[PDB]
Amino acid sequence: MDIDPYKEFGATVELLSFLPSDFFPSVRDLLDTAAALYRDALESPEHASPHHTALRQAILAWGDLMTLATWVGTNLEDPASRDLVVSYVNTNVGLKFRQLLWFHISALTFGRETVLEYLVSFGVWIRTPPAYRPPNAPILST
Amino acid sequence: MDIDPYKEFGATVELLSFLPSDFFPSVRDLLDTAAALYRDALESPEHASPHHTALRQAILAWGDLMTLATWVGTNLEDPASRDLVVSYVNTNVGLKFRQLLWFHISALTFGRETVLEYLVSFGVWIRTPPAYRPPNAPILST
Amino acid sequence: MDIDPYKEFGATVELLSFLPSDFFPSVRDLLDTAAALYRDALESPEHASPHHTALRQAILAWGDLMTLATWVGTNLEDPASRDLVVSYVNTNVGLKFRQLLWFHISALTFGRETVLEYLVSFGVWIRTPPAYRPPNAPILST
Amino acid sequence: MDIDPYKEFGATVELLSFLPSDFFPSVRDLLDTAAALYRDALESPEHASPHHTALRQAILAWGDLMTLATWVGTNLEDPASRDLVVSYVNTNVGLKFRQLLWFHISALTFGRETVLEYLVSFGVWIRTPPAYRPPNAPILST
Amino acid sequence: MDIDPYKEFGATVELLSFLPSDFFPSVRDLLDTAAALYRDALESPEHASPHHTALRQAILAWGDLMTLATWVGTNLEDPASRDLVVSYVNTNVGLKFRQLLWFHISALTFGRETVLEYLVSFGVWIRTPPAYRPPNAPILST
Amino acid sequence: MDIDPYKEFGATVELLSFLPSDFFPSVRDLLDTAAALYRDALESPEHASPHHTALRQAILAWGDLMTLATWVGTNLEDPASRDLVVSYVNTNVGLKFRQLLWFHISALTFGRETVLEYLVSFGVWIRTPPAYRPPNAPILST
Ligand SMILES: COC(=O)c1c(CN2CCN(C(=O)CCCNC(=O)c3ccc(C(=O)[O-])c(-c4c5ccc(=[N+](C)C)cc-5oc5cc(N(C)C)ccc45)c3)CC2)nc(-c2ccccn2)nc1-c1ccc(F)cc1Cl
Ligand SMILES: COC(=O)c1c(CN2CCN(C(=O)CCCNC(=O)c3ccc(C(=O)[O-])c(-c4c5ccc(=[N+](C)C)cc-5oc5cc(N(C)C)ccc45)c3)CC2)nc(-c2ccccn2)nc1-c1ccc(F)cc1Cl
Ligand SMILES: COC(=O)c1c(CN2CCN(C(=O)CCCNC(=O)c3ccc(C(=O)[O-])c(-c4c5ccc(=[N+](C)C)cc-5oc5cc(N(C)C)ccc45)c3)CC2)nc(-c2ccccn2)nc1-c1ccc(F)cc1Cl
Repeated sequence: MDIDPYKEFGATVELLSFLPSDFFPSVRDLLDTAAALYRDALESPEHASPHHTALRQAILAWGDLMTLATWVGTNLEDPASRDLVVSYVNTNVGLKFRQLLWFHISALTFGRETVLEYLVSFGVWIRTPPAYRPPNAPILST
Repeated sequence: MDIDPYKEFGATVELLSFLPSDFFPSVRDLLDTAAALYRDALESPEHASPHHTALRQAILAWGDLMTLATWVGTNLEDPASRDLVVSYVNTNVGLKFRQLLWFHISALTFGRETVLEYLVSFGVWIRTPPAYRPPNAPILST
Repeated sequence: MDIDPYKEFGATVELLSFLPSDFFPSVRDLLDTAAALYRDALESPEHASPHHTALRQAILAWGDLMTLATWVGTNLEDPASRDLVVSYVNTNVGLKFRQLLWFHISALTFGRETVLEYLVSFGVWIRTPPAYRPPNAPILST
Repeated sequence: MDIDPYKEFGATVELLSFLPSDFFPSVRDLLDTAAALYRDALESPEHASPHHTALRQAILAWGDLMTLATWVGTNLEDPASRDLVVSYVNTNVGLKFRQLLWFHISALTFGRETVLEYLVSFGVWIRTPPAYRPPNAPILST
Repeated sequence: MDIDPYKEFGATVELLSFLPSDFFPSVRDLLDTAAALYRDALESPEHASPHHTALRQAILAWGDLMTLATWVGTNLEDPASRDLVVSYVNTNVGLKFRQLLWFHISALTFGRETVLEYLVSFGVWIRTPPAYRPPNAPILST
Repeated sequence: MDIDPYKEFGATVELLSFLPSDFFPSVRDLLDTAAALYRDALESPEHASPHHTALRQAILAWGDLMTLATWVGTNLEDPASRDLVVSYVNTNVGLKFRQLLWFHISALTFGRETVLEYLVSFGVWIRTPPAYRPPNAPILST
């Protein structure tokens, strides 16, 4: 039934609510990072962590919708519909994969612990009111 | 990069091409089967096998396209060309998910070796000349 | 000298005569099956079994006749009598290759003993009087 | 897919490009050599090297096309077509088997090493320009 | 054949396309820089590390092109050192030598690990959102 | 700035100029012989030897000038320019590459000592008067 990817990873789906929209880099940058620094283990036919499994499984989904967005700009003679659909692709759909792809890439580099710790210390950051807040946003580190 | 769905789990996308599209059961069916069997592996925060860890994504990935069918269902003016898309969503873009679900369900329920041993077997049957050919079909045991 | 194709691999050309020509799947089919299964044994420069080492030759041997069909396809004036030849190429001269491919594919995929154990079995079925005779057909397991 | 016989033998198909057309003896001499000095292991139902496997598998192909050339001179009432076809049989088709049969026969007698070494030292021979070239062509030796 | 110059160096041509073109200093700076630190090593008769080997061949490969464009300045008017020759050499082909020279000059200075790390450790810093990142890029330490 | 391309290997430009001009085979032949002999080490992501490193960079250098030979074929319309310019890459500068390609290739297969001896021998052989020079040129040795 209703399942959260973060369940087995010590996280939650509501945990990403604290992260604003622009917190996540663009999807193009998302794939390119994994396509640059992780290409070995991804196409490697022998995974080592579950993140490698979900990641290469997740990249196919986004690569899947890309063909969808390509076809939509092929047979839909309603430019308003092709606008909203293609826009909605980069919208919450794309914003969903961003919330997912970013985690695993952040997961593989730092583990599944510091990414939690950062998201822990980030939400408390944005939790704090404006004036009494450390203006330098917390940096993802190790 | 060019990640492929089925490399570390034995079979590959070249292998599944034997099975015609008509063999794959409807996505409405599979979503209950391994789910009605598995209220735990699809919900426990402690993984057991990469299959359901890979299965969760298509689960999440399916509802997204379903959410797209939901979102598109009202927020588009012309349902005529729209349903042309929703047909494309269920038929084609769901066909790939129809295979991703069918693998891990049968695999997780019958061991990975059985599905590989069955994939080769059915392709043998499908390529045998139908002039005389056994009317048998998928066996699946433990 | 009078070399025979099937001496060291168990079965012999006298044995394969049980199988009528209609049983053998089309060469268009077999060329993908063991190839789609085997991107390595058909490409690795380090052999494993003599089958694919024997299989490569018919692969090369097939394209030659196919190259002959290609070369003949334009460099002959009358395609009427020409296609009489190209029919003879695919039908008869390809029939022998149709058997050479079918053996090693099934043999390399199911062990040499299974095909020998299956060859005798089918001949038993083919010679049983069809007045009452099992409607079964090639089994193939491990 | 596209496969080279020389892949598992430390050679390549492009390696034979250095060898001119007349480098290879006629096919009749090719079979007769194997039909004279190797008849024991060829019809022997227990091979000892992969060359014995590919060789007896290769001889059948050429023996196969011979029946083809025989039939072509039986029902094709176009003498130009029977000319070009039969000529093309002895052409690059036959020149292909010559490149193959010669290697294995040369392989079995000297191993799969000196035949490479010779073809290594032969191409460098023909690589050298005319005037500054050792006029005595390199001899296949042991 | 296809020989990426970074194969025996860890990095690949695709990892280096992960950085913007402006990331690489100008061509003349690298020549003067390398010629301002390794006159004692480049023109030395004996090489210590392979970077000296690749770098020496890298520079002379550049001097030929500059020598090339110079000679082209006396052939014709537009497509000779004016419209296409010096434009293509100085602009297009320069983009790949800028990284060849930069990598080795960067490498031997700080080893090969550090140059491999800095690419990734920088190439994502340019991808991180503006607000949630440090103000200045990282720096090659050791 | 003027770095010896050969100073690492004892020989200098005078020695390869010490031999005649057309003694060096055509550019494509070396790449043929280079690809045939050393298809594996040049693809290998491991530092085989100093010759391999320079040989890879040597080929990629030629790979670029051939690209400009291809670029001029398309984005250059003046036949007086496109033809004459190719005479610089294909004819004028190719000699400078054939010296490198012939040296590094030969040194690998034989050894840096023998190639230097072979330079002196064939360098003095050609200068000996024709009336009393030995019959054949000196031989490549081990
Ligand atoms: C996983 O890797 C990534 O790719 C990655 C990372 C991680 N990267 C790591 C590298 N990185 C660097 O910056 C380099 C390290 C050096 N930096 C430093 O040392 C550094 C950086 C900032 C500060 C900072 O301002 O306070 C300081 C700093 C201090 C640090 C520690 C400290 N004490 C003692 C404890 C005291 C400090 O006192 C200071 C005092 C200052 N005054 C003078 C006022 C000023 C500064 C400081 C140091 C940026 C983050 N994050 C994120 C991300 C994106 C959006 C939102 C949140 N997170 N996304 C990705 C990602 C992106 C795309 C993609 F596809 C995939 C991925 Cl996964
Ligand atoms: C595998 O077997 C085969 O069947 C076979 C062979 C091998 N055979 C072996 C037997 N064979 C002989 O000749 C007998 C051996 C005795 N010969 C010698 O001693 C001999 C032969 C030639 C020379 C030669 O001219 O330089 C020399 C010679 C020297 C030798 C070594 C030497 N030092 C110290 C290192 C110094 C030398 O200084 C000389 C100096 C000279 N001055 C006075 C100028 C003159 C000569 C020499 C010696 C010929 C080759 N080759 C080829 C082949 C065909 C085409 C193209 C290339 N290759 N095809 C086949 C095949 C065919 C069909 C078939 F269906 C299947 C097969 Cl496989
Ligand atoms: C050989 O490689 C290269 O040439 C190279 C490099 C290497 N880079 C170059 C730049 N570089 C530096 O800048 C030095 C570090 C700067 N350090 C700091 O700023 C720094 C960091 C921390 C502190 C700190 O303790 O608080 C301080 C510091 C102070 C800071 C501010 C200050 N107040 C208030 C005014 C007072 C300070 O008082 C101090 C006092 C101290 N005491 C008393 C002991 C000690 C420290 C400090 C400074 C060295 C490394 N990069 C790049 C490149 C390319 C693209 C993009 C980015 N980069 N390309 C190349 C390349 C180019 C072309 C070519 F052909 C080939 C190559 Cl390879």
